Amino acid sequence: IAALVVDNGSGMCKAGFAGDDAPRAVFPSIVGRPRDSYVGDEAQSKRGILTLKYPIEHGIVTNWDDMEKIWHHTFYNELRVAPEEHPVLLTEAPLNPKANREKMTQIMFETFNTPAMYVAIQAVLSLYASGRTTGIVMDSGDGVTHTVPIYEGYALPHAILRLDLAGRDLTDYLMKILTERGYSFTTTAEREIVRDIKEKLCYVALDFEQEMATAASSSSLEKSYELPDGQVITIGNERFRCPEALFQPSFLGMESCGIHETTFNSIMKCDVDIRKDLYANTVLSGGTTMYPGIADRMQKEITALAPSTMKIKIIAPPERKYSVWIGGSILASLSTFQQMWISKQEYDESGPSIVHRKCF
Amino acid sequence: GDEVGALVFDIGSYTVRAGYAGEDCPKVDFPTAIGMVVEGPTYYIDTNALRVPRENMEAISPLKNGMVEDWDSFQAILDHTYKMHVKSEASLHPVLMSEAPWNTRAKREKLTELMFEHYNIPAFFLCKTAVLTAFANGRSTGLILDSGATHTTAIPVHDGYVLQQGIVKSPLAGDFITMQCRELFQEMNIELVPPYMIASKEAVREGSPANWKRKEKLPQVTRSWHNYMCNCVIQDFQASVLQVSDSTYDEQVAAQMPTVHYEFPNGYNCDFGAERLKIPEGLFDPSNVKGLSGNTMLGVSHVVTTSVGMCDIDIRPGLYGSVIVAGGNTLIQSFTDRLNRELSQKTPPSMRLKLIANNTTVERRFSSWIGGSILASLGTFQQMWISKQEYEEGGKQCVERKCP
Amino acid sequence: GLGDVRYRYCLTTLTVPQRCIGFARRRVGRGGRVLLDRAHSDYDSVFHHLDLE
Amino acid sequence: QERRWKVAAAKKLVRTVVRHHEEKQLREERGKKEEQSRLRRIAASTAR
Amino acid sequence: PLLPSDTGQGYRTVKAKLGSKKVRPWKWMPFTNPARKDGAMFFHWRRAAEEGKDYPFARFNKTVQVPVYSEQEYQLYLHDDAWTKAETDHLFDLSRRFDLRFVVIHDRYDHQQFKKRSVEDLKERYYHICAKLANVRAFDAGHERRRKEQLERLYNRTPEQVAEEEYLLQEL
Amino acid sequence: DQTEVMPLWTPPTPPQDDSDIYLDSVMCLMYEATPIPEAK
Amino acid sequence: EGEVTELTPCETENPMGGYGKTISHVIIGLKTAKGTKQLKLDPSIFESLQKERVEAGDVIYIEAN
Repeated sequence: IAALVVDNGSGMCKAGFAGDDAPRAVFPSIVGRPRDSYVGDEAQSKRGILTLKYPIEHGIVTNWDDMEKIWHHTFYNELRVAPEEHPVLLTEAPLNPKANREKMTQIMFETFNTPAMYVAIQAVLSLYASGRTTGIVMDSGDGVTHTVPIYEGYALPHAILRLDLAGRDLTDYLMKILTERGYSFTTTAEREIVRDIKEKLCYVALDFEQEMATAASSSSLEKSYELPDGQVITIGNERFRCPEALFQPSFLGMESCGIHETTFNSIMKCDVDIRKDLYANTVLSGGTTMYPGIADRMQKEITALAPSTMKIKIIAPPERKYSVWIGGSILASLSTFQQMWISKQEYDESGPSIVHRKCF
Repeated sequence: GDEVGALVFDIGSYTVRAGYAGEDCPKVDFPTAIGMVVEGPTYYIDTNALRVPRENMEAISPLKNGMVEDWDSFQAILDHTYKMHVKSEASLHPVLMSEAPWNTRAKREKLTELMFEHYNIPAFFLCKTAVLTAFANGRSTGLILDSGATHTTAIPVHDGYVLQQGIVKSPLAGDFITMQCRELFQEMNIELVPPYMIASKEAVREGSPANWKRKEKLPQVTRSWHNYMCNCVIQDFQASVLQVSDSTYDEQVAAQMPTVHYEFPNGYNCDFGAERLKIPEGLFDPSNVKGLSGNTMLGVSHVVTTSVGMCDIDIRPGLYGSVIVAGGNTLIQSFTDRLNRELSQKTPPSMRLKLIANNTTVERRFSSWIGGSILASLGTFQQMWISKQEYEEGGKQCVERKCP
Repeated sequence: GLGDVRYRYCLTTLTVPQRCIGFARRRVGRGGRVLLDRAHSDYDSVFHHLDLE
Repeated sequence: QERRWKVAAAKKLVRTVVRHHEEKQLREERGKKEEQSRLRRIAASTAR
Repeated sequence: PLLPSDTGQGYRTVKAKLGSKKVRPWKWMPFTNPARKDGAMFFHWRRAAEEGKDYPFARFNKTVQVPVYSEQEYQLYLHDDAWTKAETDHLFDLSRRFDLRFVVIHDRYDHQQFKKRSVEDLKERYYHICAKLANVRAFDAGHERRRKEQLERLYNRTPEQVAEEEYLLQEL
Repeated sequence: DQTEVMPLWTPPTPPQDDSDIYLDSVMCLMYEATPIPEAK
Repeated sequence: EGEVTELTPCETENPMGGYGKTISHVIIGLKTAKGTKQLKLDPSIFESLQKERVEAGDVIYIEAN
């Protein structure tokens, strides 16, 4: 017997088994395609005859065959397990059309025929991992953004906010500015190298303007990084020019409310009676979202814009790159949730819609 | 799968709602209004465009007394919905919409034509909002009260059919509450310092002068847009202060409440007293409104009496079996309790009275959308579809033949 | 005496976790699933007397 | 009824998880306390 | 005041019984409803094998039933005296569409264009027309009108007066 | 309050033959007729 | 009556002197078909139940008084 946990990040799949602390296998979620279509890094290794593909576009599915095959290869190589003797837990972004839910339910049941299945939003599982009752979740995921005010382990779809800005667009902008600095970054290797440089030295400025003054005056901000070719890159203001775009969509030519502005909008969309508690129950999301000076700066910005009459107690788990998967393992490791699973015969007797009848 | 991937849409006096069929809640919502920057032109919809400051917005509400105003705006808003939220080709998906008690047949034909031809919808349907809400309560013959943002109307229903005669287009609504807040500000003399023009809201106490900083980067806005975002602020304040005296109002009784410490965008925060209860009592009777001798409006109990009397005798017990609420302005506290008190007083005990128990914001507002999804779910209704083939055949004129 | 045709409820207990369930009635649901709806009446809080005191 | 019921399900799940976190931490603490008590006891064995 | 739902899992104790039992597939198949004369093609999540079965749910085609006249009934059998052929036709059409909800018919009957007539006026007129047709081809307006005016009088009975009326009645 | 299994609520069924029925809201008087409403 | 679900002591070092490895009293989780519960059991009764073959998954006749 085994327990299966499947976390499908915006651009990287990270699966594991209930009770485990970390995913079994992890890798970017890309799909090869011959001009046999291979999976993720498997496809990447064969770039010559396989073309990169992202089934999780916008944080959303594209073609059922693509993730059919990602699961195929997952099971056959990474897990190398027989899930059809174990429950299958899956997660989704909020506001997903019922079409996708029924489609994935049917694909599971027919293609793989696993006994027990169940689905639940990523944000609520991450909150479960965070061990708190009522609050607001910021979904600074990897490909898309959302703001989920969860109450009593229960969320209101209307109150949620959406935005398809995440580490991929941040990396694209950082690549653009680095090229503007006098460098160049075109192919996949360059994209991943830019993401590497970001993950290494990029951080979140406190006072972006005095931060500019210091970067243009204090060269300490300007730092040296060995590129894969060995090239040393001076990186000063650009260490944090991109992250400030999060509060300023104008950085990329986009127009919208900043991240904390978005959060204030969301909390307003809730009921006032518990917005103080929500403030007390901030959240963070995304392994691509732990950059230094981020939690404190966001705390300051909320304290400013959010009325001080309420308590703004931030919550910044430094280990949130897997929050969703960790919460999923925790949930799958609960007694009262075992009953809640959904059997294959239940589908055979009710069809895919049973998921929308029970899977909540 | 006796349900097809249909989409239900609900647009009320205050905001715009919609969502899949058979679901618990409408998927999304956003302000009824749209910000216009005259130069196709620059349309500002949803918060990121509307509330966030820009230059030269002339916000426009394409609605009026539940009527279609700016057909181009409706088309643009539908496209905005589709792209920004749904991201689907409803041409592949049946759709339907509610309707007003009084929507012109001309405009209904216009929208039917537009839907079928442009939006390529596979099927359509229409029905009155109050009918949807009554369905939501699982009711066939009752009285609907809605304090939408625009009006405060009462409309009875029978066997799932509205009484055309029962329409009451009372003015009072969240607009009236905004006017009350404005007269309150006047009598106690606080201006409107909108948040957008405040860089920092510095520390300030009760009575303290408005201390704040402005962000220099603020291209000027229009009086329409700025006034309407101020109106949003005012409605937020009302919600923060919503309440009505449960009995005959008294100034000192209302003052006995501890003045609630409400803060403003500038950071200033004073404490408000009996005014929040002096104001609403007029809603239950406009005559008693001090200063404004409103008489054209019918007090709450007066509305009840009018609606009941204008019906016929036989079903009035049936209508009294149900009483329903709806609308953006229905957020008021002491709403239903004082409503029922005024009933028990003015409403004779001769006929048994019974209300509808629903007060959550979800129910209290989107009962109509809930009823719409409810109807969409039913397996028998499919014979009542409206195939696009039939529309192609008989123009948009099929509506009169198939819709009385 | 109120005369509600469909609101006819009754007491009973359950098989495995036997106990006074309170005024409840079975009812069909979506997907052809029966569901027990337990009511909430004048004696809701006192659903343990037994022996018809 | 479905509306009524899923809210209850969410509530019970929240209670379960909060309780789980609670015993996790209590077990951690009491394990530490027992460890130090055992160390004192072995030192008392030295004293024996 | 909640509702438990059926549970089939309970516990991880059901390893077997599935490998021998295939999950009968379901498909989002098209279909047509007979109740829609145009036969609009819609879709069902049928279990694949259940393909082509007539629409099982459209068997409820029960409707109201109203008679008709062409040239003589309105002048020979159902010979009208107060209505126009148009008024009889409009009444019967509202009946057919509204399935005999006379209050609905009247409230949706043109009183201005056609002769202004109370709901009971239309009721009695239809009674005459239909009974004439039935007997030739082979219902109490007055008493009910009296009873209804009595009802509305009693209803309007001022609440204090109703109070003393009931006080007497109980005092008996 | 011999002891009997409780009833159930179910969806409807196709009409083989008309079971036409309506329920008034008066719920006060006996629901057959009046014997002698007046000097008939 | 019931089925032995669990069994635990109420440890306490309060007793005078000595390594405080002492049990204030025992906690016994018992389950009948009606339900489950546990009761406070004095230290002496653990010796008794040792006497009997008390093991997880069996039932017992515990005279209250």
